[PDB]
Amino acid sequence: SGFRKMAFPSGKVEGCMVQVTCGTTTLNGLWLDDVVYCPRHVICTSEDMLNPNYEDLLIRKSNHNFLVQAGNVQLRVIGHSMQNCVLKLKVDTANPKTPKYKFVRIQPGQTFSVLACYNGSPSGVYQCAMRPNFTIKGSFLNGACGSVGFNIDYDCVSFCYMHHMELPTGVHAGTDLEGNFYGPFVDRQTAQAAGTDTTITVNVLAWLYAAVINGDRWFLNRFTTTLNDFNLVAMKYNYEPLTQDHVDILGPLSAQTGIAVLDMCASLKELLQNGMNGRTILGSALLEDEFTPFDVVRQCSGVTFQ
Amino acid sequence: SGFRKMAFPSGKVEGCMVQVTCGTTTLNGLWLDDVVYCPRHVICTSEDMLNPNYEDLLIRKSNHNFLVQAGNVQLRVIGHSMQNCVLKLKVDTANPKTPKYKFVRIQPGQTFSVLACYNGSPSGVYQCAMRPNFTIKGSFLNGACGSVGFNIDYDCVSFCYMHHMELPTGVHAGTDLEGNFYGPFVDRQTAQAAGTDTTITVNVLAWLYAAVINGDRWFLNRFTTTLNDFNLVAMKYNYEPLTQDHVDILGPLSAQTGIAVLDMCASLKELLQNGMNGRTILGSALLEDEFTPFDVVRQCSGVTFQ
Ligand SMILES: *[C@](O)(C(=O)N1CCC1)[C@H](C[C@@H]1CCNC1=O)NC(=O)[C@@H]1[C@@H]2[C@H](CN1C(=O)[C@@H](NC(=O)C(F)(F)F)C(C)(C)C)C2(C)C
Ligand SMILES: *[C@](O)(C(=O)N1CCC1)[C@H](C[C@@H]1CCNC1=O)NC(=O)[C@@H]1[C@@H]2[C@H](CN1C(=O)[C@@H](NC(=O)C(F)(F)F)C(C)(C)C)C2(C)C
Ligand SMILES: [Cl-]
Repeated sequence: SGFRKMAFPSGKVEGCMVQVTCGTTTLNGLWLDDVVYCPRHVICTSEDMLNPNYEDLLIRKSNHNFLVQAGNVQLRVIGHSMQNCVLKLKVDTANPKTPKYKFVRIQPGQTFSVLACYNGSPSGVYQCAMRPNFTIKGSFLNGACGSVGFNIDYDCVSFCYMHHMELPTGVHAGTDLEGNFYGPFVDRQTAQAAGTDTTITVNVLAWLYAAVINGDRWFLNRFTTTLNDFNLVAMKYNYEPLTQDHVDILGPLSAQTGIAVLDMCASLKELLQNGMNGRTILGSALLEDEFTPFDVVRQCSGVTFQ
Repeated sequence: SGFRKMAFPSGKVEGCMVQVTCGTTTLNGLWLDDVVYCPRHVICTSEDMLNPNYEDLLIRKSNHNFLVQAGNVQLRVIGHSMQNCVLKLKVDTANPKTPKYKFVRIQPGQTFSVLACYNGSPSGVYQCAMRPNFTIKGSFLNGACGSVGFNIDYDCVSFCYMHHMELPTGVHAGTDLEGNFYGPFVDRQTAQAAGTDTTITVNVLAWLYAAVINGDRWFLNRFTTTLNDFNLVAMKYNYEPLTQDHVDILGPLSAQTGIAVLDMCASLKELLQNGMNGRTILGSALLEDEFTPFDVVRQCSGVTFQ
């Protein structure tokens, strides 16, 4: 029993983290086989960043201008290119600790673990969601750029995020490992704001199933609703629409608990309209929307990774 | 910016996790040099556990009765002994991935990362506090016994917890790595309950400093209090007393923000007496007491580990 915000074990990713220095700019890189991936603004000075011509700044750089260190070992850069907002430094050594891996672009609503790094060294690991507005609620100081987010499937590390920037309200924005930004953000120091966020409804229902599984059942009412009459109430409280796909994804938790998805929707509708009257669910006084149906199953069934 | 419940990178501990089977009981072990440490109730059947004579059950076991696997490799047990509630299995292979390490018994109030494991395989990592009542608010299913909690200091893994049991209310109890229980718990299936818990005051103040650092300042009032007049109010709300030691430990955060500890105590006193009137601090609608002053500094200054 118990329910915690739980990250993936970080060991497979720790073995891939390096320090990339270009002039006076240092940040983190990801060393997979004989390539180091980092944010392309490693090639900027802190004033270049107002409006940089990246293609131009890169022209002016030789392989030796990039200092890549993996612990006390310097790796020799023998090639360099730009793929969207990500630099690729071909190095002369294949990473012996390269795990089995994939590059994935995740969808809004999906979670991942962030391995926060400074100077190519891991600081800590936490779990995040890709928000409907394509931000994450991260913890990153100056130096964390190039930190990555990932999922583990048994032996396979699925890289989905590389950290680039911090937006007003202290939320974070970055790229997939092909260097395309999540959401409309650009890698330049200008006025950018997150769209208004929404609550990830399917995730709140998954968390309510987690509460039932752990014995926290006070909020279950005796009613049902139609999908249509749920999504009208949801809309008022800035909850994203629940789709039939979402209902199908909640199938396992619904079957395990014997509570129909539309019955749980009836309980969430009452919580949204009446609030929690000072009660908690799984220790929390606010509805949680950063656990996916898969995250709930993993934690409440003990799925492991090699 | 941002503030997250952040675990230590788990890679150093992942390399030490093994599966220990004795008959029909499987759980996790910690492989350091040529010793595997596990909970001693690996030697019980699920009915032995009502009231086991451990010294007796162990007499009856030969080295070959313990099946230790590290991935697809079987490790040969060549010796076995009991140290309090922990088994030590001497194996014929020193763990090549043994990190630099220590066994520490932590104090109530201190945090650590748990690497939750099933069948010697890591499931996930999360951060916990040793509660004043010597429980942790963990996430553990059947199979998680032998999972460990740890701190990393740069290169050194400080092992402080090994998981044994689950108490009423879904909280967790276990031992240091010398096999002595935290709190009054015994490794037998009987009626045991956690003492009433208290809130870790020094940790709530550290979290309030984290909020100020991140720009969440609405709760700062214009008043001060004496330590004595704070600890009287604290007592009503089941907060532990704040000591001068606690005040000294909050020194760095106080200096960084320019808010005297006794001024922050004045702000916490008002929050306890008036509640939060539906406002949040760092995204939270309840006061958080599972971040130490050190945890706040680490996260808000970017301390890393090799
Ligand atoms: C990242 O570059 C880094 O860690 N570095 C060490 C040297 C470079 C850094 C991470 C940021 C800093 C504070 N917290 C973080 O996570 N990213 C940037 O500084 C980022 C680079 C410039 C401007 N960046 C920003 O993050 C800025 N944001 C914005 O302009 C905006 F969000 F408002 F749009 C600032 C610094 C204002 C937060 C570029 C985007 C190329
Ligand atoms: C642990 O043994 C384990 O993971 N195993 C796989 C085979 C053994 C297990 C972990 C528990 C189970 C549910 N969640 C957990 O974290 N620990 C025990 O089962 C533990 C063993 C017996 C009885 N144990 C208990 O945890 C029980 N608790 C209590 O009796 C008490 F807390 F109320 F006191 C139960 C099973 C009721 C939760 C011993 C303490 C030796
Ligand atoms: Cl909360």
